Amino acid sequence: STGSATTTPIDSLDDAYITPVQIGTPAQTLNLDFDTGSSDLWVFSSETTASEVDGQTIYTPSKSTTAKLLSGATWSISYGDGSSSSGDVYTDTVSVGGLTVTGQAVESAKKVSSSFTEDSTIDGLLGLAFSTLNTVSPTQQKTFFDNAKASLDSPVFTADLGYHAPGTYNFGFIDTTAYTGSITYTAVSTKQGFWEWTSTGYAVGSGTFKSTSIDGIADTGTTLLYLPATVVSAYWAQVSGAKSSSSVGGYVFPCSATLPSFTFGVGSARIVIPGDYIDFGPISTGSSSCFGGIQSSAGIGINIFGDVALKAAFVVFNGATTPTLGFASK
Repeated sequence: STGSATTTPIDSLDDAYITPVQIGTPAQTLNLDFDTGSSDLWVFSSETTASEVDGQTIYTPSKSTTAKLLSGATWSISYGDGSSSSGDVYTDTVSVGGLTVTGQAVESAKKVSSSFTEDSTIDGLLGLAFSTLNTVSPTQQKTFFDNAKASLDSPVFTADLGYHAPGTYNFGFIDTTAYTGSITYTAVSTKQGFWEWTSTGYAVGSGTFKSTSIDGIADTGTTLLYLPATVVSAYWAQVSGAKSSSSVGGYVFPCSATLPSFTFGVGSARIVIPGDYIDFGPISTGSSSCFGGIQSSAGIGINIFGDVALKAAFVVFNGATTPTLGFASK
């Protein structure tokens, strides 16, 4: 089998991407944030504290003839941005782009933190990291990809995120029309549960490439590119007036600037992030200070190849017995 679904930016800045997902019988369609940095499929639901729901579409398990309470199971997750959610668990039929998994764990939120409530466009998350990170207790549950894998024509999914435009998540096949050149594959460590790999270096604009190993994760659920402070300083030093602002929480730059590109290495190959992809707009409405799309990872503990980096590439998440990542230009 295969599936193919369009993923759409939630706003004009590409702050996140939403993909329609069918849950239950008859189908209830929710727009989920596909997140290769986590491993829980959780949704706003008829069980979510009413004051914490503000415009999201909810899953109502009592209206699904295929929903079954997973007795005794609870979940609770905290993300790197400080947001969180928790609740109980159903199994139900879940379809993405024509690919169907029966018995998928659908984690129903009883509580969500304010940032989820405040984002009316995101009805939940669909985790695509390794199932070892799944938070369901006392019986850990498998991701949608893990459940689908055996049925897929090839044990892969691909992320093709758009810049200020829709893109595609495919399951089970590699669309050879969706990228240019060849796909360069690189090793993955699953030891932390992430699609963790090592970039071979970087360049800023037209500058010379610096060969240096940068371990980090391919994370579709993180908006920005988080890299070591040395790398990030080298980038922003090329932008007149750019500075790290403790009050804002990162590098800012004059909105009047034209940003240089940023290149990262994948083996001997190179992925070029155009400068415009690094502009996240005014820090507050009407400000002429703009927020940078490349930020330091120093306070995180891991480097994160988030959407800013991934949307410059066609990315293969290869879930074969030994997983690997592939990157192609597009």
